[PDB]
Formats: sequence, structure tokens, C-alpha cells
Amino acid sequence: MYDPNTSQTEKQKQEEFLKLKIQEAFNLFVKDKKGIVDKREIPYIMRYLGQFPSEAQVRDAILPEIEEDEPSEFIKYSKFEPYMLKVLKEREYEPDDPEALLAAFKLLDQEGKGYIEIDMMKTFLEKQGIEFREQETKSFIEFATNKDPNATVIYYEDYISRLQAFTDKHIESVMKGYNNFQVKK
Amino acid sequence: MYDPNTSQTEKQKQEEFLKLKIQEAFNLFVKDKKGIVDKREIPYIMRYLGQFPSEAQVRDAILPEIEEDEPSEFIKYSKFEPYMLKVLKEREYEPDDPEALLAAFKLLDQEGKGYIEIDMMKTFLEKQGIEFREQETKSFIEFATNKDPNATVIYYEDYISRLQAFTDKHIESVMKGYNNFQVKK
Amino acid sequence: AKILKKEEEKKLERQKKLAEGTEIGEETEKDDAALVIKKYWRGYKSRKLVQ
Repeated sequence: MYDPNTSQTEKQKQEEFLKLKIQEAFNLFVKDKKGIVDKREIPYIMRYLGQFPSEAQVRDAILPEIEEDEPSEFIKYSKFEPYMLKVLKEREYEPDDPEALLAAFKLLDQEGKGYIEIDMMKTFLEKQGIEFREQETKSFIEFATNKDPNATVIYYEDYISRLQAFTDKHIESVMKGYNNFQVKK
Repeated sequence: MYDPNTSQTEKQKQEEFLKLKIQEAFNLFVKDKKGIVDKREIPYIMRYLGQFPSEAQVRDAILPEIEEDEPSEFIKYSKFEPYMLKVLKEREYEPDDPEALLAAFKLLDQEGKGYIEIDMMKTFLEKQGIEFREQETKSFIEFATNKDPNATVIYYEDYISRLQAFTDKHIESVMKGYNNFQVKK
Repeated sequence: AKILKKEEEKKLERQKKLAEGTEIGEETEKDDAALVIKKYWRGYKSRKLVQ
């Protein structure tokens, strides 16, 4: 997305495009007044900016930084755009290497059979680490199993490939227009 | 196919390519006597060459413009070359964009469920616009369903995507050779 | 959420257009769709026969 080793003009163009994209995402989450968005939507926007921050990371670091002197239920665009820009430039919460996901899944699959049981995945996601909600697990099972109602096990390789392809397509679509975008004077 | 925004030499070479493609298709569709082809496959030759004229358009503006003053039972290369040469130059019978097909399928699917009943689609085909024959409807149902014999509905989006891909492949096949032919000394 | 926002925008645009008293023929849309689908199907038959 944002290239931190380009020309100064390219740097300014990338920064302006990222600011415009952040503004568009903020507007998509704007419901009552422009410039204020719900706190719960803070991580969600990051996922369109290429960041996949964890709940603990956002609660401990993202929320206190975005929050003003006093705790507010709504985050203003003034404190949202700059923090988002620096986070995206630093790529702090970027999704890990797909090889990392493959290694994690193979670690889950002790026998290395290339598949994981649905119940095993549910137990891992609901009992270890930050437990998912019921809808989170339902969506993960449905989409890992390509929305197959008769699926009994999930093949991690193809699910990871599909998720990575979808993420790349989404990133390119959200980045669409950077070639035609120009620095505003 | 034909680009009217090229140089005079480019326009002439495009015209000569149109002539040679017409010759190739005619020769490959000549049965017994070289230089004569039945008018039934004249739209078939056009489809081989990418043009998508309607049956009424073909009968009203194609055949009379190429048929002789004396009714000739079959058409020869004489009136077959320049006709579609000029057609491609002016793009008279260029089919609509794929968005046109998407809108057509959405209109046929009033409820917008993402698929259209086989009975409804056959009713449209055999009762609206240019009606298809029974065998043509059978082939349409087979392909749109992926040769599914027991299928009852067809996902118009997948059919549109497959049709677009196949059209692109055939256009690549036909256009290969659109390019060189040069003025002989 | 973005899809719902786009749907709301399109609904507002369609409501504004209808507020202008614009009549759109619906019988001809089906005929045009059928004609386009028939042309594309015939082209696909021609291409498949070509390969």
C-alpha cells in the first residue's frame, strides 16, 4: 500500500491518497455527524487501511492514543486521520506473512494431514487466547468451508489461499485510483 | 476490431486484414465450388469474426447490401469482403458491453435472486424478441446449467462470466492476424 | 456497511428521479434483455464451434 521509500513527490502523493482513503472509510462509518465515528468501529476501519490489529492491541494502545484528554464514546476525525496515517505508514498492524498462517495451521494439525476438525477449531478459538463470539466462529467455519453445509473438516491450505486472494483483491479495490490521484496544491 | 484513430497506413492495413479474414472464413465455409457460400452461415461467418448483428438486422441491412440485383442462391466473396470490411471500420454490428448482458439478466430476474428459472428463461427466449428453436433452447439450458440435466435454475452471473471469458478467448483467436498485411510492391 | 450506504444513496437518487415524474417503459426492457442474451448465446455457439 503505502511505500515508505519512494520519492518526495511520491511520498506526498501516497500520504494524500491515504488521507483521502481514511476520510472515505470514516464517512462510511459516519451515521450522525461528520467527523465522529463509534469507538467500536476503530479496528474495523483499520482492516480496510491494511491493518489487522488485535482487540488487546487496540484497547491498550489504539484506544488511549485516539482518545482525547477525557474518555469519549466517539472518536473525532481530527484525532483519527493523523493516527491512522502514521499507523498505515508504519504498517504496525499489517496482517502477518501467509507463511506464518500456514505454520500456525500446521502446528494446529499435529498429524500434518492437511485438515483440521471443525470442533477442534471451535475449541481452539473459544477456549485459548482471546475467545471469539458465536457469530465470529460461525462465519469462520462457514467461509473456511467455502459455505459448505456438509463439510466436516477444514483444509487450511486452500482456506488460507482463498482468504489471501480475497484480502489482496479488497486491498487493490480500496487502493483503486491511486494512479489517477494527484497531490492537491 | 477496427480502430478509426490510426494513421492512413494503419487504416489501410486494417481494411486489408478485414478482407483477408473475410476470405479465410468464406473459404473455410465454402462447400463445393470455390468462391460461393450459403447466406445462412453469413451471420455465422460474422460471429466467427466477432460481429453480433441481429437476425432482423442481418436480413434487412446485410443480405440486401451484399445480394445481387439478380437473386443469387449463394453469396460470393465479391460482396462479402467490402460489406463487413466497412462494417468493422464503422463497427455497425458491434454487440453491447457485458454490462448490457448483466442488466438484461437482472431485468429477466425481477426478484433479483441471482438466478432465473429455466422455464421462465425458455419462455423469454421462445416468446420475446428473436425466438429460439427448441434445440437452441435445450443447448442454452445445458450450457447455462453447465450441462446439468436435472437443474431447474441458472445462476446468470456465472454464465455471464463464462460467456465473457469465452468471447475474449475467441476474440483473441480471431484478432490474431488482424495486424500485419502490408502493401505489396 | 458500505454496501448499505450505497443502497441508501441509490434509493435516494431513485426517489428524486421519480419525484420528477419520469416514466420508464418496462415492456421493452425484457425484449432488449432477450435480444442481447440471444446475440451473446449465438456468438458463444459460434465460438465454441470454432474451437
